[PDB]
Amino acid sequence: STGSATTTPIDSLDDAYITPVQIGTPAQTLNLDFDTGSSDLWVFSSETTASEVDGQTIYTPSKSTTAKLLSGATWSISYGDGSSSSGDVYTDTVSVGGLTVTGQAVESAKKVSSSFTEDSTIDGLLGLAFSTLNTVSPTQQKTFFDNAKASLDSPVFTADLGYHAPGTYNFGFIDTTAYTGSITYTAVSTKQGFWEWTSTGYAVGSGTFKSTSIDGIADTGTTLLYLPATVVSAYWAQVSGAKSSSSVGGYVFPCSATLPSFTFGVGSARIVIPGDYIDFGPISTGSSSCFGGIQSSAGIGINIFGDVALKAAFVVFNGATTPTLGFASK
Ligand SMILES: NCc1ccc(C(F)(F)F)cc1
Ligand SMILES: NCc1ccc(C(F)(F)F)cc1
Repeated sequence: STGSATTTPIDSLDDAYITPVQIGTPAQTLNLDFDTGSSDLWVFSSETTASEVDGQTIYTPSKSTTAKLLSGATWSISYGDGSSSSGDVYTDTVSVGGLTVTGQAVESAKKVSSSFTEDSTIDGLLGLAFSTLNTVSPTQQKTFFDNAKASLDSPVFTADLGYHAPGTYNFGFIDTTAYTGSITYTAVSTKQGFWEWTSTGYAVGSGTFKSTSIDGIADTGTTLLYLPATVVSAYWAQVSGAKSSSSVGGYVFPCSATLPSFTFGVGSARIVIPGDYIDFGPISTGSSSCFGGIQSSAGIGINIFGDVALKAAFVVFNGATTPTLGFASK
């Protein structure tokens, strides 16, 4: 079987993408953030503290005839930006774009951090990293992808994120009309639970390509591109008036500047990120300083190929027994 769902940016800056997901019987439709950097499916629910809910659609297990409480199970997660949530665990039927999984662990949030409460358009997260990172205790739970793998025509899903436009998550098949040229596959390390791979280098604008190994993770759940300080410094040195601002927390640049493109290597192939993709707009309303989409990973400890990079490509997440990542131009 296969599934296909449209994913839509939540705002004009492509800060995140939401995808409708049907949970329960009868279906309750929630808009979830598909996150290849985590492995928990958690949702705002009728059990969430009422003061921590501001406009989200909530999952109500008591209205689902297929929901079962997973006796004694709890979950607690903390994200790399400081966000967190926790609660109890149900099992229920979950469908994405026509692809149905029965008995999926649905983690019901009793408490959410402030950053989720303020994001009225995100009803939860759907983790698509490896199941070793799932936080359910005492019995670890499988991701939606892991549960669907058996029945999929092919054990893959693909991410086709749009620039200021809707995109597509496909499960079980590779749409050969969605990209140009060939797909270049590269090896994945699963030792930390992430879709971790090694980029073969980079170039700034029309500059020379610098062959150098950059280990990082493919993370649809992270907005920006986080790279080593040496790389990020070489990029922003080409932007007149750009500087690192401690008060803002990263590189900013004059909103009137035009940004160079950024190229990253995948094996022998090259993925080009247009300079417009790196503009994340004024740091405050009316400001003439704009926030950069390429930032240093020094404070984070891991390099992150977030949405800024992934939306420049067609990305195949190949969950075969030897997993690989595929990149193609589009
Ligand atoms: N998108 C989920 C996520 C969040 C944070 C991290 C970090 F910061 F720990 F690398 C990885 C993945
Ligand atoms: N990387 C996971 C993640 C995704 C979204 C959010 C936000 F924006 F909703 F707070 C935080 C963390």
